[PDB]
Amino acid sequence: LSAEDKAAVERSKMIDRNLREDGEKAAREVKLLLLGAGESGKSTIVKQTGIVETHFTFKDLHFKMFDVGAQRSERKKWIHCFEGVTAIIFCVALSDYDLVLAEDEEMNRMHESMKLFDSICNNKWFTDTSIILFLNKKDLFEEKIKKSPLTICYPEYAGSNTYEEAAAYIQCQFEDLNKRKDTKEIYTHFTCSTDTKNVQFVFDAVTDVIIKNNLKDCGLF
Amino acid sequence: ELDQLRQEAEQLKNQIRDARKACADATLSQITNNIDPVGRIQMRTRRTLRGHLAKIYAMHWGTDSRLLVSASQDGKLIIWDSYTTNKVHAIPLRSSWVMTCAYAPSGNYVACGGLDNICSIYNLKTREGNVRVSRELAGHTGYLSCCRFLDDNQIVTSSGDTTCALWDIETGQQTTTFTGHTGDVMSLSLAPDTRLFVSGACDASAKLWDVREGMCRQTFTGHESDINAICFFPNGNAFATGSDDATCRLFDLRADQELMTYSHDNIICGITSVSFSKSGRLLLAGYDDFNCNVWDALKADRAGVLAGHDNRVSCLGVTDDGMAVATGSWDSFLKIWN
Amino acid sequence: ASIAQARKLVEQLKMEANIDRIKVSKAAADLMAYCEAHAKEDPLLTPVPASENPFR
Amino acid sequence: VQLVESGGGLVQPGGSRKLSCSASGFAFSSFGMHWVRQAPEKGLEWVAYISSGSGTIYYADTVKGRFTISRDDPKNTLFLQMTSLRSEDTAMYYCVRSIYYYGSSPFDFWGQGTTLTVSSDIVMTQATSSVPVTPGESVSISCRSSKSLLHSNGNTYLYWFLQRPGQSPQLLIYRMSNLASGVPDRFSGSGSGTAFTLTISRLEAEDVGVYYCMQHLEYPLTFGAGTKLEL
Amino acid sequence: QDHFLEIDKKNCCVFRDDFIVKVLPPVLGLEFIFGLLGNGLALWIFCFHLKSWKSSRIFLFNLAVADFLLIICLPFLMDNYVRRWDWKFGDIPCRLMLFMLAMNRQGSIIFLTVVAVARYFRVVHPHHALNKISNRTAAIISCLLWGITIGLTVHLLKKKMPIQNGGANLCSSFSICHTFQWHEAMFLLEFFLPLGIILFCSARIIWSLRQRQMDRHAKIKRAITFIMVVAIVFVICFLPSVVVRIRIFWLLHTSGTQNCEVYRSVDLAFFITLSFTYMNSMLDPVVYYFSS
Ligand SMILES: O=C(O)c1n[nH]c2c1C[C@H]1C[C@@H]21
Repeated sequence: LSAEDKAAVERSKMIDRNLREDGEKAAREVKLLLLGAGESGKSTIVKQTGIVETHFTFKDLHFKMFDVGAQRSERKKWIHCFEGVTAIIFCVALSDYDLVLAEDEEMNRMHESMKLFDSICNNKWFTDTSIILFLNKKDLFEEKIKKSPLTICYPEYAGSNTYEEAAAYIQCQFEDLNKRKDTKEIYTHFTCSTDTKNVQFVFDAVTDVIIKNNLKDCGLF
Repeated sequence: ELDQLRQEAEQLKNQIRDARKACADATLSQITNNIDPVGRIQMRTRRTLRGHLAKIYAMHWGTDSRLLVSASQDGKLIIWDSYTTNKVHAIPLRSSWVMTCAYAPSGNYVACGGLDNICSIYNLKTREGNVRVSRELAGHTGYLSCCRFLDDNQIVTSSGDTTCALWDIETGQQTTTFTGHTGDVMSLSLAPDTRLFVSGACDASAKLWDVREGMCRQTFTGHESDINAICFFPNGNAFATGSDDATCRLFDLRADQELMTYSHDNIICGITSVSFSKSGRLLLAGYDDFNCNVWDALKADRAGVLAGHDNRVSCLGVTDDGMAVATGSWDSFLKIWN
Repeated sequence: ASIAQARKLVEQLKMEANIDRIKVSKAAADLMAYCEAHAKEDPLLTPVPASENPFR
Repeated sequence: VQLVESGGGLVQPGGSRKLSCSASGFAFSSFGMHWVRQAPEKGLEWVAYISSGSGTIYYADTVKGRFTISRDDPKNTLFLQMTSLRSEDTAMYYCVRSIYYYGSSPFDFWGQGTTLTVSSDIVMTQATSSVPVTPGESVSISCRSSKSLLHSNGNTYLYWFLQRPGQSPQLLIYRMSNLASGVPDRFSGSGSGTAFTLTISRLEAEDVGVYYCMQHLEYPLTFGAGTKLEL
Repeated sequence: QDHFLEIDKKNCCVFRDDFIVKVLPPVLGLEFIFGLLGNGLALWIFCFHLKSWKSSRIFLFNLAVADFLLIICLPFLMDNYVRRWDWKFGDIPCRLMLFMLAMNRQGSIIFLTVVAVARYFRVVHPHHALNKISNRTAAIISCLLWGITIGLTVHLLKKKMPIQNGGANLCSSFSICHTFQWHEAMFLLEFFLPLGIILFCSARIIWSLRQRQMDRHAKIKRAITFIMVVAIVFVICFLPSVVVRIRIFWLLHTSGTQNCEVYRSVDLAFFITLSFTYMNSMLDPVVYYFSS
């Protein structure tokens, strides 16, 4: 080797050191993929031209959030990029019952939200990821079920026109769409406009998934 | 009326079909029944470069057959030297989501893009010694699937929305826009004479476009599902495409129909990358079952298999001098075979 | 928003209708001739001796 | 792309000195540095080399132990330190930037340098010491090496520098065949092992001075005596 | 009748009973057979069936290697036990057997403790960087632990020739002698302190898994069962020898060393209890390949 070749080798070694340091820094960051029925509750969850990223931190942990609601293309040709995400956040509005035909075709928002959830939580790539499903419209729901019963959908009985069993039925009907009840879990938290404990719930879910992954890695789970 | 126009369109499609049938006499597999087979060919891994720390999406050989560029799942655009394995450059990207790369024939520029929706043009030879963002081309509505260099001032991009664009570098404006597709355009290839180019989309049809005129010349169909990789023959009169049907197809430009189908019963996974060898006797196809197959371009028998990867092959290329073939897969490593 | 797309499709089909075509056998023979005329300069087809192989 | 020097002047034997180089306009952390000395009436000779990241440090055979050179990256400064100052070093010093990778052009930019006054190895031969010339002609200059500089990797290692009157030198031809940046296409170079020729065609003004041929096969760097062109 | 083999200013009793030869060789052979195939299968599976090597795999591989060494080195011991304490291999094999046995025991216990502490740091401190250390740190830690155990047990390798009583031969560092040496602390502390570490780690893991309300999933209850099983096996394997040795020390400092017959009931059983220790080896992979 000549002097120039040796200097090139040293340059490669320095670049390798920098790359390894950057990778080690980036390894200690958990990833959340955010999905919702357009403008349903995502803006509130973010409040506290392609995809948009958020970089909030909480309690000595760095969080990275991707919002991809602005794609409007074939989602099956780019979903595999998100195979390694720590968790998926799903936003569903509880006021979506009635208010039918929001989409151009004649169907309720709730059925299309269910279709999106079934597409995401039974996908081939997401065979080992959990969901932190939020329910966004908690206090419009009370007034809506006061003025109008649950008739436009759910032919089965809703019990009565009180918030308790209505929300219970909605949560039960969403939580059983998945088929692999052992490899993944759903958290089903409710939220309101003035609630200030959402990040704590996300932290608890992320810690649970991290613990499960660590147990599975050491050949004990 | 609309019904009358639709009926006329159907009649015109039938006219195209019968013209294509009339133009055909025999099959390419029939004619090449007296040429000696290539037999068995055995490449081996001469180098292995292991600098990346995530999945590798794109790669492109330089014009000097000595340099490589690779894009990972981070701010990681690495420019390697193949002969001595030392890595020349490391470029940090603003957006970690990338799906395409290209090397200019002048050796001065590199293009990147992906889900970030804009195409970034980087210059390599500058006084300050670093690598700077030369240009940030904007205007697409969907993700970029492939980008190529026409020259140091013309760049052609294919996006998720059913469009293709030919740009200008000094002023970031679309000099020409091609809109003929119904489905996401996934692959783009350029001709040796830099006058025509082929685009492959998600609707199982390959379209041949004129670079200067700005209008389509021919449309080919036949694939069962979406096509992901298209490569030109070195002659410029034929091209082969790969799809998710576990089939590759070789069409000809002048006859305007398909010529060969490469498929076997054992393989059922899709094809992610396709490239040709010099003199056009071999066809290298990267499959989704962690392999990379080599087919004889004149007769459909299968030659040796390049099996050295632990994950799906995502890109593969052949140098301009035909020496070695470089394959990059979803595992961080990429290999060079000779 | 109903007649424009139909008119565009029909005129594109009309433009693609009148493209001159050749026999498949001639194209096949041309491909065979090109393949045979560049055999000696394809390093992958025939093993190049390791004296001048850049990768060693 | 601006390098400045300071600290020179008049010294007495046995003293110590601190020569400073300040850089502005480029990426210091990726560029290695050289210190090269020029006698008041003689040719060039190398002093020291520091690589990127402060990993490899090389001194000349006549400076080792005495001289100590370091650099500070965040402040972008390059220090050289003089101990046991003697009468053989009364000369003017230059700092040179250099980067080493495939296709690089080392010895690209040269600072002005500063003056200091007090009170085996491959030998390069320059054939001539003076050649009168007139505009519109072609000139060939020959430089000879004791041993072949053609390495086994097919790469040759010779760099041509040009020193105009009252101006720091600039790169003309690197690796015996490659034209530098910002230089006209008139210049060319050729030759073979142990024989090198620099050819200038269609001479014009602003082309008088001295020309130097430098080897880069192995340390320490060795230059030539110096060839001049006069009108 | 004296039974009074006295060496090196130590009055020691060495007993030659029939029941030792009656009972030990068969269980030794069974342990030999079971241990070698199982340990090797893990070593083979580890060598040729693992695509990637994480830290935990390396830490278990080290224990597998130690167990393999033990099953390699037992046949000299069983041959010795066959001949009613009649050594024939020589002084070098005697010293080698002693050092191999001590090294196996120390390394097995140390690596069990390391696995337990790693599991604790995974379950109770889920975000600590210790779970993300590179394989280089694993190799360094393994080398350091091997170094400390070798350095601490190297005392026995300057062993005097197999000692002869009559025509019989005795190669054993466990002889009931008046003045203790550094060896006995290596048998008491080695069991006492890892017990504390293991118990602390397992109890904290169970606490932090129950308080977090994670036991609903079946795999977590399986993990809890395995965590309890490991400590149960360790205790039931290494307790009887320690309690017998404590009883020996009790007689030694109470009655004194005058009449060897008093020890007839306790010396014999001691060796039997020591056999229990070897069982731990043949149980080390069986648990850790059953968790999957
Ligand atoms: O296992 C040991 O370390 C050891 N040391 N001495 C003796 C043994 C086993 C029994 C023969 C006698």
